[PDB]
Amino acid sequence: AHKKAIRRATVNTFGYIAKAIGPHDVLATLLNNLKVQERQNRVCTTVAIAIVAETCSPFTVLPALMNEYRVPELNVQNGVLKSLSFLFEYIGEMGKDYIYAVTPLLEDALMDRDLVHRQTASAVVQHMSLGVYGFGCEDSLNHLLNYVWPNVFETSPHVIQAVMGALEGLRVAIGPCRMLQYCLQGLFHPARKVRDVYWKIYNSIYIGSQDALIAHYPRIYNDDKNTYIRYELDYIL
Amino acid sequence: SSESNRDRRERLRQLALETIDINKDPYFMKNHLGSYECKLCLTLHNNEGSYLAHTQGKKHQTNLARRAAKEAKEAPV
Amino acid sequence: AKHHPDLIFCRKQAGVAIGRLCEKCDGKCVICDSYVRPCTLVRICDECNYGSYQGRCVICGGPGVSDAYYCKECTIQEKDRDGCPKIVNLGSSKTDLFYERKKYG
Amino acid sequence: ATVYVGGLDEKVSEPLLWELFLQAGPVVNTHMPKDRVTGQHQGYGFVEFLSEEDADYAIKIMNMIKLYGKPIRVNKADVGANIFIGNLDPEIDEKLLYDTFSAFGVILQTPKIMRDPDTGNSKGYAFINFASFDASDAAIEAMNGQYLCNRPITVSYAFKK
Amino acid sequence: MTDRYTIHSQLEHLQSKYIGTGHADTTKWEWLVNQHRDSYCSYMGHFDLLNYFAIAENESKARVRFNLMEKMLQPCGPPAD
Amino acid sequence: SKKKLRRMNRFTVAELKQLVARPDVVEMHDVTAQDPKLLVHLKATRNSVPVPRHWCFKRKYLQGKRGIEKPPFELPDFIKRTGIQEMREALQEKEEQIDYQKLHDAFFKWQTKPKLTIHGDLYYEGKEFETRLKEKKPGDLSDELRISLGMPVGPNAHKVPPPWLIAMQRYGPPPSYPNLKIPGLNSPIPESCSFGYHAGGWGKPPVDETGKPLYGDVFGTIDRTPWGELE
Amino acid sequence: MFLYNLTLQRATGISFAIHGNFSGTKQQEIVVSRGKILELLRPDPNTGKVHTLLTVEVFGVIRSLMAFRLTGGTKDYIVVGSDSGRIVILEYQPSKNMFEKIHQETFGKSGCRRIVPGQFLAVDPKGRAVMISAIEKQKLVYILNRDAAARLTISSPLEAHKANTLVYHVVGVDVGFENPMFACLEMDYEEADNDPTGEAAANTQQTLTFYELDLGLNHVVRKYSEPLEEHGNFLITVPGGSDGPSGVLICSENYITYKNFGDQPDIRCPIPRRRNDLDDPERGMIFVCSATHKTKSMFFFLAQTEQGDIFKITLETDEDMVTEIRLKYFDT
Amino acid sequence: VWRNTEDEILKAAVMKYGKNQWSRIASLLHRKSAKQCKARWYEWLDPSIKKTEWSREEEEKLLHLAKLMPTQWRTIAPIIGRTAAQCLEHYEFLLDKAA
RNA sequence: CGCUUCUCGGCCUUUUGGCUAAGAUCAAGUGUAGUAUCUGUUCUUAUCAGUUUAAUAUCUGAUGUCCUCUCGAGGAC
Ligand SMILES: [Zn+2]
Ligand SMILES: [Zn+2]
Ligand SMILES: [Zn+2]
Repeated sequence: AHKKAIRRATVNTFGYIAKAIGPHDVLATLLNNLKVQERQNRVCTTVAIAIVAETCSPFTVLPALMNEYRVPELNVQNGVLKSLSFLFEYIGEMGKDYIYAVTPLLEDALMDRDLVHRQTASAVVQHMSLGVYGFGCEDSLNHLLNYVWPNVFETSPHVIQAVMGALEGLRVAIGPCRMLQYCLQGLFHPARKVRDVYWKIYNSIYIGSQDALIAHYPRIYNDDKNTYIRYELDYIL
Repeated sequence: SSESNRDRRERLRQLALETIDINKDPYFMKNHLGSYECKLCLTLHNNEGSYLAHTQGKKHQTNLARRAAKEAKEAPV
Repeated sequence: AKHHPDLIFCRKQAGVAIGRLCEKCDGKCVICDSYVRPCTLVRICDECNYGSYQGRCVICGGPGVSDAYYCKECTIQEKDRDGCPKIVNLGSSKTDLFYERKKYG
Repeated sequence: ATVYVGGLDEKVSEPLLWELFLQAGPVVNTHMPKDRVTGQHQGYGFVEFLSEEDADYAIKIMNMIKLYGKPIRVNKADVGANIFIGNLDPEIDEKLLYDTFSAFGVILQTPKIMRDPDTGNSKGYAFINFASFDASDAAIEAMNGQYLCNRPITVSYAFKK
Repeated sequence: MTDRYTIHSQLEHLQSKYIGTGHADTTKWEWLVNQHRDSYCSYMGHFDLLNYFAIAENESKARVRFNLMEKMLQPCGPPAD
Repeated sequence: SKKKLRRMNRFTVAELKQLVARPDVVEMHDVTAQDPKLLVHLKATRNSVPVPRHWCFKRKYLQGKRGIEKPPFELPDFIKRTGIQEMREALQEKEEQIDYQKLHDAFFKWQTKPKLTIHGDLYYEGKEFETRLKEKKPGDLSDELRISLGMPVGPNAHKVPPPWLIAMQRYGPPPSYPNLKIPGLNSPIPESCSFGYHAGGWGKPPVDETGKPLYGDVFGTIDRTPWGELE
Repeated sequence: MFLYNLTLQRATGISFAIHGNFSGTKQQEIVVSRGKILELLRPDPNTGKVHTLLTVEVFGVIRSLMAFRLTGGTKDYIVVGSDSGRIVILEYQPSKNMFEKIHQETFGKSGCRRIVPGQFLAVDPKGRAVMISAIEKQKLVYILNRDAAARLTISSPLEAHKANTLVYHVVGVDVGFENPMFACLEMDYEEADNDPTGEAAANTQQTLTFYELDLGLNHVVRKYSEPLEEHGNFLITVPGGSDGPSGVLICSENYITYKNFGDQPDIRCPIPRRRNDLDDPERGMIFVCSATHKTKSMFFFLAQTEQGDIFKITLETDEDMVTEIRLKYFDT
Repeated sequence: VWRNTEDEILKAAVMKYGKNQWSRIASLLHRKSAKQCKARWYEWLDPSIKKTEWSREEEEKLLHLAKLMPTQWRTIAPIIGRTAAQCLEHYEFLLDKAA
C-alpha cells in the first residue's frame, strides 16, 4: 500500500496477533519474506519482526534470526541486520542480556566486502550502545568499535553517515576518553583526506562532552617560545 | 506480485546453472551471497544475464587467452 | 531530517511555545526520525511561532493536531538543545509532487 | 642458515612448521614453496633461522619428526650402501644411533635395530642405509671393533635381504 | 575546489558557532590555546578544583579565581607567526 | 613559493627520528605533515591508536579482499544447543519438497561471552587469517601438532613425549632457547609420568657423575581471594 | 563486583549563601549551597543558635545562586544556575518542608562549558528581569511577571551575544521601574590573539559596559561601554532610585572606585593597609566578599579584604552626585 | 531497444526451449514482449543471420532486384539471404555513395 | 599350442500414457534523492620549470653558443 498509515497499522496488528497466539508461527511466515520489491517494503516486515520479538520477549526469536543470517541471499541477510537494529531500539534497556549473544554476528558483518552490510551493521551498533548506556557492558562495545573504526574512510553518503552516527552513540556509551584515544594520531596527519575525516569526528565529540574532555587531553611538551603544559593539574597535595 | 516474481528469478537462476554446466565453465563460481563470480578476473556479477555478458569481454577473453598461452608453455634381454 | 539532507532548521533560541505536528506526520520524533519512546516536548523559536503559524506542523507545514516530542535517544545525547527545529525550507519534494499532480490531474 | 625441509607430509601446514620452529629457535622465514596449481605442499620448504647454531640445532633436534606421522627431513637448505652392525646395545635407539652415525654421511633409511617380537628388546644388532659407499666405508672404518655404548661395536656392510 | 570551499565555509561557521572546534588546517597553537582556556573555565566551574588549588598554593579562592581569569587572555605565550 | 619554503625547511626521515625521543614511531609519510614534531610526539603517547593502514592504498578496503569463497556464519554454540538449526532444517525441507523452556535457559542459564580484542585491536584485511606468531613459548602446544606428530592430545599430552624431548636431553634444549624448561628434562616428569624406555618413557634424567642435573631439575628437588564477590 | 554507595555525613563547606524571607514571614533565613547539596538554615533570633531547616541533594554542580522577589511580594524565590543546561526557580514550602520547582527553562548543553551560560547570575533589584551569563560569548535575559492568579511566569529568553569577550562579574543596576540595566565587567581578547609580538596582551584594559533591557522593544542593547583604569574583579550594586544614588562600585586591585553613568565623575580610594605588616610588599590586595546593609534610613556596605579585615564603606553624596567615599576599619 | 544482457538471456532461453513457446520466454525478462522476442530472434540473433559485408556480386543482385520488384523488401531479402533491415539500409547506403 | 563360433560372470550409454482448437490462456506501479557492479573507451616523451598532491599523478608551459649536412649529424669553441 502506497500509503504509510496503512503499513503502520498493519505492523501493529502483526504484533497484536503475535500476542494473541504465540511468536513462532508469525515469525516463520514473516521470515519467509525475500519479497524482492525491497523497500515499499520488506523493510516493513523487518519492523514487524522487531515488534514480534519485542512483545513476546526476544528469548524466542533471537535464535531464529541468528539462524536466518545463514541463508546466502543478500536482501535477507540485510533483513536480519535491520530487524536487529529496530529490535534494540525498541526494547532498550534489556539489551544488557543479548549483547553478548549478538556480537559475533555483527563482527561478521563489519568484516565483509560490501557497503550495504557495513552501513546496516553500523546502524545496529548505534542503537545498541545507546540502549546499554550505564550498565557496564563496555568491553563488547569497545570491540565492536574496533571493527567499526576502519570504515571511517569512506565515500557513499549513506554509509559515511551511518558510521558517524554509530560513532557518537559509542561516544556516550564508551566515554570520550576512548574516542579521543582513537582520534588522536590523525589530527595532524600529513594527508588531508584523513585530516578532514579526523577533524570532523573530533568536532562531533568536542561539541558533546567538551567538559569531560578536560581530564583527557594528552600532555604536550612545551617548546622554547611558548608554555604548553598545564601545571595547575599536578599541583601535588 | 511476489509469487510470479519469485518464480521468474528462480527460473532465471536455474537457467544458467544449466547453461554454465553445459559450457563446462571453470571460472564460474556462485558466492555465498548468491552473486556470480569470475575466478579468472576476480569480478562480481549480479544477474545471470550480467554474468553471461561478462564472459564475452575484452576483459574475460583477454584473461582467458593469457591464461591459455601461459598454460601451454607452462607444461614440461 | 535524517532523510533529505537538503533540509534546514531555524536554529535560533528556543522559547516557551510548544511545537505541533500535522495528523499526517504525527507520531514521530523530529530529528532521529523514528517513531518511538517520546520523552520530552519540543519548543520553538519566537519567530517560528509568530503570525499565522500559530499551531502548524513543524514538518508538513499543515494544521496542528497534537504535540511534538523527542525520542529517548535524541534526548540522551542532548540533541534536544539546538533551539527551534523549525524547518525554514519547504524542500523540493512537496513542490515537485504538487507540480506533477497539477500536470496529471 | 636456511633449512631444507623435504618429505614434509602434504597436510602439514607451513604455519604448523613455523609453530614447531617457534620452540626451536628464532623462526625468521618459513616458506613452503608449492605447486601454484594444486596448492598442496611441494614436499620441499625453506626455513631460514636468524642464528646458524639455532638452524643446525633445529636440524639435529627435529630429525625424523613424524610429520602427519611421516618423518620429515629437516637439515640445511638405496644404492646398496647400507651398514649392518653386530654387538648392538639394548638401551640404544635409532635416535642416538643416527645421531652419532651421521658422521660419515647422510642416512638414507631409518636405522633398524634388530629386536625380537615378544618383549621387544634388541637381538644385539643394528643397521642403517647411508648415502654412498664411501659413507658406509668411513662408518665401518671408525666404528668397527670400537666400543659402542656398552657392547664393543661391530660394523660391516649389510647382507642384502 | 567546491569541496574545499564549502567545507571551509561550514568549518568557519561551525567554529564561529562553537569556539574551539577545529578544521583540517588547525595549527598546534590554536589547538593548545583553546584547550587551555577550557581548562580554565572548568576549574572555576567545578567548585572543588578551586579548593584544590587554593590549598596547594596558599591563596584564597577569590584571589585564585582572579588569577585564572587574568590568564585566560593569553595563556600559552604570544602567538606564533 | 611558500609551499616550496616549507618543503625547503622540511625534515628528512632520519632528522625526524633523530631529534624525536622515539624514532620507530616515525613513518615515511610523517615528514609531509605541517608540524613533524607534534605529529611524532602524538604518535609517541601511550594508549593511542594508529591510523588505519589503508588510507594510501589506491584500491578499496574490503573490495580488495574480493575473490575467495567464505563458509556461512557459524552460530554461537549455546544457541546451537537449542538445535533451532534442526528445527529450521526440518520445516524448510518439508516446504522444500520447538519448546520454550530450553530457549529461555539457553539465553540466561547457559550463555557465555566470546573472546574479544582489547582497545587498540584495529581490523585489517587478513587479520582473520593472520598467523598468530611471536609465541616463543615451548610449553604451549596444539592438538593438530600433537596428532600430526602422532603424540597424544588433551590432558595426557604432558605424559605424551614430544619427540624432540629426547633430543633436548641429548644435545641440550634448543640452543637459541636456554630459557626452555622441558617437563621430565629440566623439570620433573609431570604428575604420574615415568622415565623409561617403554612406549611412553621420559628417557633418563640428565645427569653428571656426582648425581646433579645438567639441565634443570628432572625430579623437582598472598591470600589471593577477591574482595567483594557474590555468594 | 557490584557496589552500593551511601553517605555518612554530608558535605559541610559553603560556597554561596543568600538570605531572604524564604518562608513567607518576617523571620529571615539563609540558603547555603554546599558543593552539590542545597540547604536552608535559619538562625533563631533570641538564642542565636542556627538550625538546619532542611538539606536536599541536587546531583549537579551549583555554580551560582540568587534570591529575588517580585514587587510587593512577601516571599522570596531562589534562582539557581547550575552546571546543567537549565535555569531553575525554586521556592520553599514551609508547610510540607521541601523545595518546589516553580520553573525550569533550558538553554544549552550540560557541564561546566565555556560559552554556555550559568556561571554568573544577576537580577534586577525591583524583580523584573534576571540575566544569566556564561564566561564568554553568551548572556541571556528572562523577564518574570506575575499572572492572573499572581503565580509566577517566565518569558522567553532575550539575547545579548557578543563574540570574544570574557566576563569577570555581572550585576544588576538599581533603577526605579525604568529599563533594567546590568553592568558587566568585561575584556576583549580578540586582538590580543593576533599580536605576534605580544603587546596586546598588555595594553588591553578591561571595559565596564552597561547593557540594558529595553522593555519597549523587547531586546537587550549595549548602551554604554567605557575603559577602566586597571583590572577589577567584582562589582557591588549601589541601591539606586529613591534611596541612595545609583551606580556601581568596582573593587579592583589596590583601589575601589565608584563609577556611574550619566555625568557623575569617577571616585577613587586606595585600600588602607596594615600598619607594619610582614607581607611580601609586592603582593597587592583585593576585596574578596561583600555585603550591603540597607535600612529605611541609610545604607552602608561591608567589604572584606584578602587578609580578612572588614571595612564599613559609606557614601557621602550631594543630592544626586556622590562626592566622597569613606572607609573605616570595622573588625577582622 | 535491446541490451546485451537481455540478448544473452534470449540466446540461452531459445536454445533450451525451442523456437515455439515465446510466451514462456518473454515471461522471463521484464519489459520485453513475446512478439518482440520472436522478431528479434529471427531478425538478428538466430545464427543463420549472415553478418559480413556485401560482395560485389551480392550488391549486383541487390540493386538488380530492388530495381525489379520496387520496395518489396520482405520479398527480396530471402533471395539474397539477409534481413529486410540489412537489405534496406545497405541499399540506402549504396544509393547515397552513388549520389 | 594356434584359430574360429556360442554360454555365462565383472559392467564405462540413451530411458513420462497418448489424443485434441501450437488443448486454452499468458502482470510490468510512480516520484525524489544517492551509491555499487558489469559492458564500453584511452595514456610510452625527452628533459626542465611551474601548478597541485601525503607521494606520484595531473595540468600547465619551452626545446651551453656558432657554422653546415640531411630531430639527428661533423668540427672550431
Ligand atoms: Zn530523534
Ligand atoms: Zn524558530
Ligand atoms: Zn506534517
